[PDB]
Amino acid sequence: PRVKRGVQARARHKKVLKQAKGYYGARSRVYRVAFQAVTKAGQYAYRDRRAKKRQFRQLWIARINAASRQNGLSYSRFINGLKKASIEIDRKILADIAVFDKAAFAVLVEKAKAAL
Amino acid sequence: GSTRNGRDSESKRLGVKRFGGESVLAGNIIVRQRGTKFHAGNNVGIGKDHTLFALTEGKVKFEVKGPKNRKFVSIEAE
Amino acid sequence: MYAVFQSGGKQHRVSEGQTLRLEKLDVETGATVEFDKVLLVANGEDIKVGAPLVEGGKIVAEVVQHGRGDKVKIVKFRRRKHSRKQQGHRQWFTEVKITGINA
Amino acid sequence: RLNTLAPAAGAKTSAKRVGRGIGSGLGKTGGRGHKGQKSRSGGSVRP
Amino acid sequence: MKTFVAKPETVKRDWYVVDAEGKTLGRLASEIASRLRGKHKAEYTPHVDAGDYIIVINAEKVAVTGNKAKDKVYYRHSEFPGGLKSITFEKLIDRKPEMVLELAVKGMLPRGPLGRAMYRKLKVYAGAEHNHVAQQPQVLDI
RNA sequence: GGGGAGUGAAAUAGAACCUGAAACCGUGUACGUACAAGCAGUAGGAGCAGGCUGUCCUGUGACUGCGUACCUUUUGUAU
RNA sequence: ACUCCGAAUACCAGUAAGUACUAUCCGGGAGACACACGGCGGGUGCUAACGUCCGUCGUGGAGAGGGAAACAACCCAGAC
RNA sequence: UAACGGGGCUAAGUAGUAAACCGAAGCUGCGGCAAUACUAGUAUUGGGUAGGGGAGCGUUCUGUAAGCGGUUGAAGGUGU
Repeated sequence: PRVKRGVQARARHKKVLKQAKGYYGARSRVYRVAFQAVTKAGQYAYRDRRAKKRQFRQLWIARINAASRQNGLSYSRFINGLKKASIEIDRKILADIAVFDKAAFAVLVEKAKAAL
Repeated sequence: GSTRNGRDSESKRLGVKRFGGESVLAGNIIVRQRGTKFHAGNNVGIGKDHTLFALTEGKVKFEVKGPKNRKFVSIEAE
Repeated sequence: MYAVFQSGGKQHRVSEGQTLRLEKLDVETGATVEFDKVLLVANGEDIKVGAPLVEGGKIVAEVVQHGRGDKVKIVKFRRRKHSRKQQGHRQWFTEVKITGINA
Repeated sequence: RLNTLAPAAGAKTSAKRVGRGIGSGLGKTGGRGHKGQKSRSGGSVRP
Repeated sequence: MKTFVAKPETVKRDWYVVDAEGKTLGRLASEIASRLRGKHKAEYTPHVDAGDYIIVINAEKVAVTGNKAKDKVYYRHSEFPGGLKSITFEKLIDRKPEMVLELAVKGMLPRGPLGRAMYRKLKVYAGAEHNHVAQQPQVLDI
């Protein structure tokens, strides 16, 4: 039997085109360009799911360093202090505390200083 | 603008085929050599091309022997 | 008042009445869950810091829902080498509402 | 019962279909490799 | 859950006044540059200018070590053929005092829209005075 | 050529006539965009506008990080 | 392309512990037989070449990630 | 400019000492999937081109089917 490809052929093309909504120009209109676009978006999305974890930790460390140095200790010394004090609060939390509860951060800094 | 050289024979895969301590059956080639680089000792024959081979089963033994301090291949009973 | 606890492989600053999604827990929906590993409690200026854990630290919570997160698409694409691969992912979570924070 | 009959496990095996994409593992070259006589249509070598 | 983000609307930017007199250009610039980004704040958000307005006074009195006064060269190309222009530190301190420090800071700031925005918050002055009394700048030993 | 009227179950079934995709071209609305440098996305993210009622949904996306299409052929291609 | 001498290594074999689905054999199916750079030993070349030809090990090929500004082939390290 | 990646640096260079920290898709933690062994759990394993092997999705057509659904709306189209 002879198979016509139309109906399924369109469904594939449409799937990709729907994933390419919002891209500029051909990249949202034309299957050949959109496909390439939706692939590279997936590639970037894979790479960035990893690199998100790096970017966020850099941000926290930068913020903790700011707060520690306002409380008279370097980031490097503060982490050592906390380690020596057996305080296992993550950088994500520390950095949250540095913004939202400055006093608590200072306590932790004072604890850290004592351990050093 | 050319080389008078170019030539070389096929390598003849000479050498010790069974080293000290190796267990050999009678007939096993031990050494392939040109001349008697190694001499035939007890339980070792020598072919026309100076191939040393085991006349009996046992263990290959190399040994310097004699007034010229020549190397000898023998098969030791073991 | 807030506290910091360890659940999943992660830490969570949490206050009473806070819903939050964690890595799937082996608990039924509606259940109470008590998290033992509390790192820090803070009631105003009073800050209990664990070393590692706060001594009597317990966060109680209700299990709201176990769910699958919104799908992620994994695209692997090696250009010019005739190799491509796709794969979906929905990560399981447990939604918990914090009931109480014991200092 | 005509809707209930089925072959033995192992009895039937889907034939190999070359040149239907990457996922099949028989895309592009169809398992012929790259270039040369043997990759060409009608390119067999006499036993 | 989500890391805090500084909001361009809400971010509090403080005015400070720094005296450059007798300060190592580069060492001064690196501090100013970090303050303009707002690396000194816990609210430091990379995509937001949460930095601080820095006024510098006595920019013409900024110091430099070695024979850098006579050997540090500033280049500019006009984009006309053979359009490279050189000036030494000493000569640029005479011609345009303020440029020396501003250039220093500019290099140390990130490139692009936000970094250009940050630099806008640097107000360098050759003299001992500045026009931003109304902003009530705090003295800052940087 | 059209608009009414009328016909018809249907007239975006009106003869350029069943269905009526895509490329492509328009009008309208929301958001963005005239100091800003590159595979045009991605991870993040303010603001604005619609819903629903703000640790929601939808659209847009200032700003930041990262990021040289695809195929083929090759030792090796952003080339 | 000399040797009165003469290593390290490597190889051959045996004995032995521990670790490992290893080795081998017989069948079905291949693909490949343009390699590259880097280290080490060399020939060739100018102890030139991102040169060329071998030996051997690594990586690339067919390998992402971090470093080396950017940089297949270097350093670190193997991405359900 | 153009032989520090730039700014800039007289230490932010070079050598060293001490104690820190940053840093990867490495390791760990937490959740999940798969292959292969074993005895559902363990244990190991899951980069990949040529290529081999395994398991599927969907399409048209035949039976099942004069069954089942359909003008109280099929196919197709377009959204969610």
